[PDB]
Amino acid sequence: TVRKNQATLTADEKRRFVAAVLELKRSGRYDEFVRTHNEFIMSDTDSGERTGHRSPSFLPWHRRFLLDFEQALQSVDSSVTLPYWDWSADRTVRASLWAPDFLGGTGRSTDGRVMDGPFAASTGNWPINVRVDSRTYLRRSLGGSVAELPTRAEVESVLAISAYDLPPYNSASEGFRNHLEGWRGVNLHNRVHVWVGGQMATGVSPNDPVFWLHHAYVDKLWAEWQRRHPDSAYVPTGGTPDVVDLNETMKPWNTVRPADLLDHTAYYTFDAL
Amino acid sequence: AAPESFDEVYKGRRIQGRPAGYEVFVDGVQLHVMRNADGSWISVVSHFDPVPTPRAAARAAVDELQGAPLLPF
Ligand SMILES: [O-][O-]
Ligand SMILES: [Cu+2]
Ligand SMILES: [Cu+2]
Ligand SMILES: [Cu+2]
Repeated sequence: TVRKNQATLTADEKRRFVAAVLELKRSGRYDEFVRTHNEFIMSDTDSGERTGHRSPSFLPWHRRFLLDFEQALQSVDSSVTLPYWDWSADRTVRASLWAPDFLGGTGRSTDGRVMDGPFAASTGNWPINVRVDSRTYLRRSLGGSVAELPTRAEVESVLAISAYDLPPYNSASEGFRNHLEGWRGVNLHNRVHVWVGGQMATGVSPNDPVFWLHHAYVDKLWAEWQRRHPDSAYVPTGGTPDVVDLNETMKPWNTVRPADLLDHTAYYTFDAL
Repeated sequence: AAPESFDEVYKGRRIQGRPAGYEVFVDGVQLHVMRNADGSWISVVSHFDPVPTPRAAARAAVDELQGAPLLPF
């Protein structure tokens, strides 16, 4: 299983990825990923139980959630793997990611509606069902709410941070995890959600297929951090109320721990690391 | 200490907030909101962009909705 930079996919690989995503949507399986994600967005709190977000398990949790989604895609087409979007490099609306043969572009100005690509509401193939905003079409406003995606220099400043995470292990933390997540500092992952806009700015952000490509690159940055800091590892390592310690199991699966997900090569490799 | 309650018409939508942590409504439909450890707020329709107060989160939700009804959670 090799996870490839989206920019490098062949036309055939793009076609197969899109078709597998559309089939998960048609069959009803896609929307339950969106629902699970929103449940954790709403339940993870700074002062209470926190598992998928704003906590050290943000990274292993999304790594397992993406593995569940990739496995679902492979159950439709076994050749498909999740690509990643390096938003530090492919940083404009003219990027091939946003072309009509891949994810389609930005939303029109009046209502945010995406008007092209395979996920445009006009196709009839991408109903927005799990939603809070009652509108049922994919929406985006690329670069609308924040002017720029993060740069390679900003990403490197975060990869340089030695500590994986720090008490109090929430949105107030110093350390790598919270700077990558983006609640403190120059802001990597949260800012990309804000930059895409539309459903990507919400708790139902997996409604946009770019969600998976964004998180596949956040996941790659975790792998890059590990190679820069082989001496540094996940924390905390036991006994922390409300936080998933290294060897504790994680909801919703309950059968996996951060420890089981630190080494991605158990599951996939990257085109380059 | 919880923020004060509020009630206003913002961009033609009635927004209300009240301590409960804290509940927000847009035309009577409850909107999930959350407080961050540094005292900023977010909502489920603007989760990744902290704003200073629950009223600011309600107003960001009305801006996001562009006139559309909110659905309950
Ligand atoms: O966090 O998506
Ligand atoms: Cu998430
Ligand atoms: Cu709640
Ligand atoms: Cu995310």
